[PDB]
Amino acid sequence: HINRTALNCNDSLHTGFLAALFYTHKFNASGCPERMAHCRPIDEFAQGWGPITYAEGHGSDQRPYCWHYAPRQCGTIPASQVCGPVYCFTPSPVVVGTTDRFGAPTYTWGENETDVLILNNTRPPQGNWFGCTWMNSTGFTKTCGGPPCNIGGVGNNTLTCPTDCFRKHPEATYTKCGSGPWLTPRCLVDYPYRLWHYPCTVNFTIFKVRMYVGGVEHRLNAACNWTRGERCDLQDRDRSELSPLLLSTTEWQILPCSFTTLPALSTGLIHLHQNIVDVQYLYG
Amino acid sequence: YEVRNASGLYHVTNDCSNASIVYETTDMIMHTPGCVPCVREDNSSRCWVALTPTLAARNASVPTPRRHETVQDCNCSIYPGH
Amino acid sequence: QVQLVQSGAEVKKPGSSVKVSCTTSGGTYINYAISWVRQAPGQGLEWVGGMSPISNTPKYAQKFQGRVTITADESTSTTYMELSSLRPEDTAVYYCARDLLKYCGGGNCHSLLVDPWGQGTLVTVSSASTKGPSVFPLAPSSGGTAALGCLVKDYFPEPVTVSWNSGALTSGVHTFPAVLQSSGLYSLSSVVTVPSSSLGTQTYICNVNHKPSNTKVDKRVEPKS
Amino acid sequence: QLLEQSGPEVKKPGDSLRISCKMSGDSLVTTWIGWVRQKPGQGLEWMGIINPGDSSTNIYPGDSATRYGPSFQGQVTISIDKSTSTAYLQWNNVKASDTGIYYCARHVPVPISGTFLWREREMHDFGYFDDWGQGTLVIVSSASTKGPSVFPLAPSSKSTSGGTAALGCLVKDYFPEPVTVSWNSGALTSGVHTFPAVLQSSGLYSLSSVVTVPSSSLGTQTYICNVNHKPSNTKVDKKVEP
Amino acid sequence: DIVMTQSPSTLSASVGDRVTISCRASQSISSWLAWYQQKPGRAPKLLIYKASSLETGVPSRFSGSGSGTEFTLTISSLQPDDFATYYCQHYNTYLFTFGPGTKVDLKRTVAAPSVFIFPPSDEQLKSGTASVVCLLNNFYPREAKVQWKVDNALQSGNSQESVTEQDSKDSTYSLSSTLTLSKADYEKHKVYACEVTHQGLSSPVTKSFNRGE
Amino acid sequence: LTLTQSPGTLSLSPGERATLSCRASQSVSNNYLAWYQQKPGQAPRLLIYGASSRATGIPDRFSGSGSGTGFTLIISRLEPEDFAVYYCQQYGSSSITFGQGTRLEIKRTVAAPSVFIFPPSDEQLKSGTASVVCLLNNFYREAKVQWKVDNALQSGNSQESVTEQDSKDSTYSLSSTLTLSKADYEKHKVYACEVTHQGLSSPVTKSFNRG
Ligand SMILES: *[C@@H]1O[C@H](CO)[C@@H](O[C@@H]2O[C@H](CO)[C@@H](O[C@@H]3O[C@H](CO)[C@@H](O)[C@H](O)[C@@H]3O)[C@H](O)[C@H]2NC(C)=O)[C@H](O)[C@H]1NC(C)=O
Ligand SMILES: *[C@@H]1O[C@H](CO)[C@@H](O[C@@H]2O[C@H](CO)[C@@H](O[C@@H]3O[C@H](CO)[C@@H](O)[C@H](O)[C@@H]3O)[C@H](O)[C@H]2NC(C)=O)[C@H](O)[C@H]1NC(C)=O
Ligand SMILES: *[C@@H]1O[C@H](CO)[C@@H](O[C@@H]2O[C@H](CO)[C@@H](O[C@@H]3O[C@H](CO)[C@@H](O)[C@H](O)[C@@H]3O)[C@H](O)[C@H]2NC(C)=O)[C@H](O)[C@H]1NC(C)=O
Ligand SMILES: *[C@@H]1O[C@H](CO)[C@@H](O[C@@H]2O[C@H](CO)[C@@H](O[C@@H]3O[C@H](CO)[C@@H](O)[C@H](O)[C@@H]3O)[C@H](O)[C@H]2NC(C)=O)[C@H](O)[C@H]1NC(C)=O
Ligand SMILES: *[C@@H]1O[C@H](CO)[C@@H](O[C@@H]2O[C@H](CO)[C@@H](O[C@@H]3O[C@H](CO)[C@@H](O)[C@H](O)[C@@H]3O)[C@H](O)[C@H]2NC(C)=O)[C@H](O)[C@H]1NC(C)=O
Ligand SMILES: *[C@@H]1O[C@H](CO)[C@@H](O[C@@H]2O[C@H](CO)[C@@H](O[C@@H]3O[C@H](CO)[C@@H](O)[C@H](O)[C@@H]3O)[C@H](O)[C@H]2NC(C)=O)[C@H](O)[C@H]1NC(C)=O
Ligand SMILES: *[C@@H]1O[C@H](CO)[C@@H](O[C@@H]2O[C@H](CO)[C@@H](O)[C@H](O)[C@H]2NC(C)=O)[C@H](O)[C@H]1NC(C)=O
Ligand SMILES: *[C@@H]1O[C@H](CO)[C@@H](O[C@@H]2O[C@H](CO)[C@@H](O)[C@H](O)[C@H]2NC(C)=O)[C@H](O)[C@H]1NC(C)=O
Ligand SMILES: *[C@@H]1O[C@H](CO)[C@@H](O)[C@H](O)[C@H]1NC(C)=O
Ligand SMILES: *[C@@H]1O[C@H](CO)[C@@H](O)[C@H](O)[C@H]1NC(C)=O
Ligand SMILES: *[C@@H]1O[C@H](CO)[C@@H](O)[C@H](O)[C@H]1NC(C)=O
Ligand SMILES: *[C@@H]1O[C@H](CO)[C@@H](O)[C@H](O)[C@H]1NC(C)=O
Ligand SMILES: *[C@@H]1O[C@H](CO)[C@@H](O)[C@H](O)[C@H]1NC(C)=O
Ligand SMILES: *[C@@H]1O[C@H](CO)[C@@H](O)[C@H](O)[C@H]1NC(C)=O
Repeated sequence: HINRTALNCNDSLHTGFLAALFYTHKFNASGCPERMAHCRPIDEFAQGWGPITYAEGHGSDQRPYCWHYAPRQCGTIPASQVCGPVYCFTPSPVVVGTTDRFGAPTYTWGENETDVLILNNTRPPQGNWFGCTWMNSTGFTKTCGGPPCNIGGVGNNTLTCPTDCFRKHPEATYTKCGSGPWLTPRCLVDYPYRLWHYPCTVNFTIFKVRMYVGGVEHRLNAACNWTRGERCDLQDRDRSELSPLLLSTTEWQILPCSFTTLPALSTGLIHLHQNIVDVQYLYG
Repeated sequence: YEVRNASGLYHVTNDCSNASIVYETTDMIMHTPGCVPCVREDNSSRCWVALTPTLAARNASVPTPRRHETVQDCNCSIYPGH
Repeated sequence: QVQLVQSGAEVKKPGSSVKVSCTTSGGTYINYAISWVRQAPGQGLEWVGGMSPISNTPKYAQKFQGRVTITADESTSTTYMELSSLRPEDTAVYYCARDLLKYCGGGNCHSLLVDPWGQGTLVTVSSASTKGPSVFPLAPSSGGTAALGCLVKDYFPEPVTVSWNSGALTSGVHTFPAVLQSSGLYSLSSVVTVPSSSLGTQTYICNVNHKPSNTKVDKRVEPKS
Repeated sequence: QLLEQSGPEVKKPGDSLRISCKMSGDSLVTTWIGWVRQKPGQGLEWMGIINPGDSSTNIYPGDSATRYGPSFQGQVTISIDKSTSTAYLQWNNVKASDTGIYYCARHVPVPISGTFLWREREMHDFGYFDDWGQGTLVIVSSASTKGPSVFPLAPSSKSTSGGTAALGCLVKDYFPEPVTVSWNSGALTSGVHTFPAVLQSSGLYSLSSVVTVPSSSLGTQTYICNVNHKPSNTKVDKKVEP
Repeated sequence: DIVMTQSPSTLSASVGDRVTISCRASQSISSWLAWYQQKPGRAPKLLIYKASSLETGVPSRFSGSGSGTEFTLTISSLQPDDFATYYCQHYNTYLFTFGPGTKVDLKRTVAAPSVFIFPPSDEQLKSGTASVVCLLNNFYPREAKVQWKVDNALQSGNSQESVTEQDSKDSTYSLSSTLTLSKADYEKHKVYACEVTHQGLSSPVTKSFNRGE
Repeated sequence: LTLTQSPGTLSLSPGERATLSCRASQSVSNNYLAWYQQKPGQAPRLLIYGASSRATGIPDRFSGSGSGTGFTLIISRLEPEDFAVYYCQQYGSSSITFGQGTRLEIKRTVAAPSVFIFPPSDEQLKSGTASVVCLLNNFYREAKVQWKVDNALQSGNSQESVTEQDSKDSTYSLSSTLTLSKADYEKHKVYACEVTHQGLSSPVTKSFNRG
């Protein structure tokens, strides 16, 4: 509620989404099994086999809540299509306010033609941020991001990973293929309004992780899907490259049912525990 | 950490690939640091125990060119609890 | 798609208190702020009070402070409004509709009453009890057309359904709205235009009906002297 | 087997009951006192589990340490007093259909099997009750305490079968239980049957005792039924003769 | 406080006409306003807010305007679904407010009433109460006056009347007025009469009856 | 959940192999299950946990085995103290339920019954109500008594009681109490009690006349 945050929006469908901006209200959960009916798993897709290049603009008007959504290069966007704060985030959630035509600060409550947002994005460390996410006037999530990757593959099931999908291309990785929040095909980043833009990612458990990108510090409150009894055989573990948090004397904090990329504490390979999914042993 | 390309999936594993093995002998096998090989033999695939980060053997009793055939279907030191 | 359903019709005596509730259903969210309105019969609407969707602290009109309280529960998405010291003129139909923020901007954002509204619940604040009607014949006295009727008086509560010739005669029938008498009871008048030649040949009968008292009266009307 | 409980209690409907389950061990440090209810006439059913331990263990969800049965939430309250080394079943709003017995059990749980985070380790699950102990009796009904009505079941040639006849003493219109019956006073028992009390109409209890006795003994020795309705303090001694 | 008033109290026109309604406040309100259409006997609906913006699903024909104190809900062409009352409403953070309400109906040639008088029934007279019934039928417009006469004496404050909704077919109105008086008072007078004044009537029409007739 | 077992009742002899199975609608994970034993008028005690492991102080006679949806309780040789009611207590998965129950009887020779009737006491009649009781004892269980008031069958007005299994004779006994007002008793003269038994070729009727 600052005088540098655009608030132009029409609840034209009378769905009452704007209320959650002011006072929290529970989201009707019975609609999710239909809303996420086309968020296919990473397992059922094609397999990349060749050189990997920064992909081209993928315009298919897909749904922006699934993890495998392929955003597009963007930039300046008129200030009359954004309601609520815009979260365009470096690996740690950060917020960019409204600016003037040429970047100078503006304090007009976003109710003016001159005010505009700038979202010229490039990968870190030398860039600024990976991707953006906001909700436009009438209440639909919108996203941006740097070009996804062209995994290739054979058949019409090409993937074009917007995130760090170790499977289907061992060389794909977040720092080189990331687009938006999804650190892996399972886990989001957590910011105050995450429950607003992404409606019912509300049962995700929260983990403490810290990551290194170009020799810089980062603390992330990743909020990552789960449920007990889910098969997590060794062929169901995605590379969430990161700096562990030293959870205990001889254990590390890892995203659920996954693994990080580091040599053991001493004379050891990666040693993952069979039942406690989110622990990787230092030395074993 | 190495990978296993099979069945349309990629999953991590610790068994050395052919590109990671250089010199082999009748019983003594050396490897690039960062994995532990194993050998297909007489319909028996045993995990080649390693005594150093670079040297390994099958049986330390007695000890204390393309001759061997390895494989990438080998789960060794893969999820050892403590 | 959201549906709002109120309570049922209610009858109470002056000096008591009445409690009315309505629940939302089939909405993308769970709890919606609900605001009520009231209209005395034959009068412009009036806003009673409701739950503010900005802070949830209920706010009432300046003329209902204390007299009315507003409470709601999050379990069933239901809202409650109870009265106190019902005067006889509070008889009206009560509507509950969502207070949804639609326009927003300018350092503040304004709410509005938004479609749809509840079906409506009627409260009849009177001291009388269930009483049947007193049917009398409005015997006609000229010209090519004759006017007659069936006078129904001293009945309560509403409604009363009157059919002429068991619904056979429906042309020219004029049914007048009921009125609240000074005695806490209600009256009625109904008149139909018919030719004078058939005054003494066709059966003229009024099917006076009163559901609350379950009384059926079928009075016969003849031409007057 | 460490369990002592208050004896039977009789309470009016719609009252605030309370029953304690002390453990002779007096060490409620790793004991998961359970609570199993078993009304007469059918099988038993689990009611609730209370953990003296901290939040470290609880149950899978990690919620309060007093997870209740399927249909006993709020309608029962289970509490422990570790400092005083006593248990309890703090009650409220007795109903008329809650007659029966209420047991205690150690209920050492079963460790978690499957998948779980490092944070959710050591999160037990249900499954044992182990050693039980005696029990209690709560009976509640609109009827008040009253004495017994003893009626002689007069013997007759109609009721006589061979040498051994049929007779007894009828006890009716009494509450609460029990009524200790010593049929024939200090007489030898041979085939005497004392059927359990039955709840008849009007919310009243009845019990019958029947003894088969030789015909000659009837004329050559006397029979007196000794009944002790302790709950109402009424004690009666009724004699049966032809 | 804020008081919202509408002028005129009622409006008339025909299908395809252009009509205007005026809602004005006591103190200047920038743009906070909204007009609800309330069908008789049904739930009201929203039409416009901010004094100029249309509501989703509303035909574009409706076109509000204005600012400050005076506003208006002008319709280019009327339709059969337009015959209702529009309650110009004001809103704010705390309270809400409604205006008395305007009505729009059909326009038709003036029609004279058909006055009829029915003497009180014997049953109610035996009950100790007298209630003379006075009737006006098939007249237009709504505006008309009725007066009571008993032995040529004027009466006021002792009568009640009812009004029906506009006839769907003939576009006229009907009215009944009841004069409540005691049985002793009723028996204390001889002649009873109603004086009715209507615009379509050149002169008032008096319908009278004698007791016991 | 909704554990079930068959048969409802058993009838065996001491020293004999016995089987007892309780079936679940859904198989419990990791073979989580346990049985209980309840001697009459006593605190039930634990027998088996895990469907195969035996608790302390248990003779090798009682044991069980199985997995998935199938389970069984096995007694090597029945003993005089082995007769009781057994409950299997499915647990795990954050929920625990109990079986209905299964009792053990003694399979002995069929015994014929003895029919008795007691006209209501004079003091009982003075109270305004009559209670005629037809007594049955020393027979073989699973029988049914009938009522006839002046050659008129009665239903819904008689209360029956049953006796537990005898220690020595191993027989049952009933007390069918028929409740009728004093006016109803006086309205009819002939009163009869009849019983149907498997071991009886024909039902036996005992009747008396009022007064
Ligand atoms: C969190 O994880 C759970 C489980 O890992 C996700 O639930 C799963 O969602 C997928 C996507 O729809 C479901 O697949 C569906 O299967 C049906 C047939 O059953 C098929 O017709 C659909 O086309 C679709 O492929 C899957 O069944 C479902 N699993 C369970 C156990 O419900 C969930 O979506 C993830 N995200 C969130 C926010 O919960
Ligand atoms: C991992 O294993 C998969 C499956 O065995 C390999 O996929 C296969 O890769 C080869 C080599 O690129 C593909 O051959 C190519 O076929 C196309 C025609 O489809 C032809 O134009 C090329 O010149 C080349 O011959 C083969 O199609 C492909 N099969 C699939 C995808 O089903 C993959 O190469 C392996 N990658 C690694 C790093 O081991
Ligand atoms: C805020 O974002 C939402 C989500 O993108 C926008 O809704 C979408 O708007 C576009 C164009 O305005 C719609 O495209 C059209 O769809 C219709 C079918 O409904 C089709 O017939 C047209 O040819 C065209 O493709 C799109 O459908 C719609 N998304 C829906 C309905 O789910 C919304 O317009 C944005 N608000 C603003 C102020 O920009
Ligand atoms: C996130 O977790 C919550 C908590 O479990 C989920 O809500 C629960 O959803 C289940 C499935 O519908 C509900 O059970 C159902 O209850 C209805 C009666 O309300 C019954 O008719 C159904 O047969 C079914 O048993 C459960 O009540 C509900 N609990 C709460 C507190 O809402 C929610 O679905 C989860 N959402 C996601 C996206 O995972
Ligand atoms: C070593 O670890 C790997 C990593 O998980 C194991 O590979 C997996 O092994 C299972 C067990 O055979 C395979 O499941 C199979 O699925 C097919 C359907 O595709 C089914 O027809 C088979 O009956 C079986 O259930 C699984 O596919 C396989 N994963 C991959 C990616 O190949 C391997 O089994 C482990 N071996 C040892 C000796 O520990
Ligand atoms: C949370 O969302 C679910 C999903 O829709 C809501 O259940 C749905 O509720 C609506 C409103 O009652 C039901 O519509 C009804 O349809 C029947 C005809 O089938 C109609 O006669 C009723 O008047 C009403 O319109 C809809 O069937 C129902 N869907 C299901 C699958 O049961 C639920 O009410 C929402 N909860 C809240 C608190 O908003
Ligand atoms: C608020 O946003 C809604 C969203 O569409 C606007 O509705 C559109 O308004 C234009 C102009 O009248 C129409 O041409 C469109 O057909 C409307 N869209 C729909 C879906 O009906 C509305 O005009 C906006 N109002 C304000 C005041 O900004
Ligand atoms: C940030 O992105 C915007 C959007 O692509 C860029 O705006 C484009 O600028 C080029 C060159 O000035 C024009 O040819 C395009 O027409 C512009 N696009 C639009 C949609 O107007 C902007 O230049 C980028 N920022 C910088 C510093 O280059
Ligand atoms: C905008 O907000 C800042 C800080 O909240 C304040 O210092 C400044 O005066 C404000 N300007 C306005 C309201 O014009
Ligand atoms: C919009 O901004 C321009 C310059 O940035 C200014 O001149 C104008 O007054 C502003 N309009 C409003 C409505 O704030
Ligand atoms: C690819 O084409 C085939 C053939 O029509 C179809 O069955 C399949 O669904 C397609 N896959 C995708 C990802 O569109
Ligand atoms: C180790 O023992 C195995 C099993 O007896 C034998 O086959 C193998 O040759 C031995 N190797 C050495 C180096 O002793
Ligand atoms: C590695 O080399 C051995 C020895 O020639 C051979 O048997 C084996 O198939 C090779 N493995 C691969 C994956 O090429
Ligand atoms: C992991 O949990 C499963 C499930 O009970 C169990 O069977 C297995 O033995 C556990 N792992 C180890 C190493 O014991």
